[PDB]
Amino acid sequence: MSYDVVIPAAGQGKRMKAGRNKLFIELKGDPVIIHTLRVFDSHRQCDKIILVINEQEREHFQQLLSDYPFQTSIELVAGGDERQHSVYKGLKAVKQEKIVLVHDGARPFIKHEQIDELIAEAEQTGAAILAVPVKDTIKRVQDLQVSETIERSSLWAVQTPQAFRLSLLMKAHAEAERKGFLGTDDASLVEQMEGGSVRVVEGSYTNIKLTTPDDLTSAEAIMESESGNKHV
Amino acid sequence: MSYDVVIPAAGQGKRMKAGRNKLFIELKGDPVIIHTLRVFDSHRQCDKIILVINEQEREHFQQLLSDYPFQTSIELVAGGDERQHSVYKGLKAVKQEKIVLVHDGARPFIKHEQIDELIAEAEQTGAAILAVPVKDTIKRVQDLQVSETIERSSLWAVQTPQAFRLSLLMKAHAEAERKGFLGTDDASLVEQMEGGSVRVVEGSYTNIKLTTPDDLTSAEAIMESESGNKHV
Repeated sequence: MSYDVVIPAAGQGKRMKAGRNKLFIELKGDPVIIHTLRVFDSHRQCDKIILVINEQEREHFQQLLSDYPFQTSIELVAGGDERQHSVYKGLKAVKQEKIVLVHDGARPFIKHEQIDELIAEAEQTGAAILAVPVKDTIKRVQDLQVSETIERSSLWAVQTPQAFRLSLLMKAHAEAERKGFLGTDDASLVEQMEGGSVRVVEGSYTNIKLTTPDDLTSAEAIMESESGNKHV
Repeated sequence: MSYDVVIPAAGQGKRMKAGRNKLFIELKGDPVIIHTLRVFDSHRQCDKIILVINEQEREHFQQLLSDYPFQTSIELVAGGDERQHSVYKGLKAVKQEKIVLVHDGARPFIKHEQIDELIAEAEQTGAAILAVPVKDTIKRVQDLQVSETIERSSLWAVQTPQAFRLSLLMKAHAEAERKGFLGTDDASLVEQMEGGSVRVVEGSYTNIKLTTPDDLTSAEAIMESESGNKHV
């Protein structure tokens, strides 16, 4: 069906002084967050965007959003420094049982076709995530000494959005909060529940999270190239 | 101090028809492999480059190497299709006990400083690899269903070069081959030996492996940017 999207500003790279959020860095003249918002704004099935921010940057986000036209409702919600608490505070803003997406503010390259595929999986089974196969060797390391190599065959690097039935994800967040469980992503909270199962939709290697100057460099090139002929 | 480097052509992108190897793709006008070779050619401590190729591409690599002048000995060794066995064939070409590096031909962005740190660690303790911390959530997946989230805190994504005392790496490759053990990197073969141990040198996120057209897009941007200013 249609969905609400919760976009945390938290957990999107290192914490910057108020007003110098990494989400405000311009990419081809527009802040990273504007790029990301546009994807959901232009998507027919997105009913509402819930942008969860630090209260000390409310004036900045308000000003920024007043400078661009949107055709989708955007709610600014004050959240914590922790991505997980912020996401849960956003979820609490969702007004009815529906499919909800949680999407990193610093992932502007998500495509509508991946969003539709996700939503279809989540309707069906309750929880779906975008991910890509791991290509590098992964090791666990303690004080720069290798402990083990993680068997690679079935490893996937997880992205966002992540799509869920609202009630299922609210429950996951409630239980994790009660237990003091911190997960790195939303799916991990659902995986900790008794019933919990999470489906995977394969995404694109260009759905990068922008947290460093080097990521911005790659981002500029992805945008420049998206215009054109695509090599396979 | 001084070293030989073994560069497998194998495992550096999907199989292409003879003569159309992914290593031959021009990046800013020069094949990817030429960029990689230049790093070692220009590094004072590199004694020899052992380039392990498919025999069906001998003529192309010969022609490539006639077209570019180098100030470092380069030996073409016919290897197999598998990276691990190819690397072992190259190691068998190293003439005496010394530090040896094994480096992906599709990783052109390695810097001399990082090579120097690797060598120093390998001289010290036997085995060292370049790696960077994992930033994404990593999950194991079966039939597109999540099985588990891999605990993230100590996970590193491994790159090359990987540096070793020759004797140690040869023993590791011999032991692995003797029992049919297949590892995804060289370090994994040392880790599989009784009492084998591997140290990590933290690298750079720009040391990407170029296997797809999207990778080439990123590579162009890294090259364009590395003449310039850089944010921390």
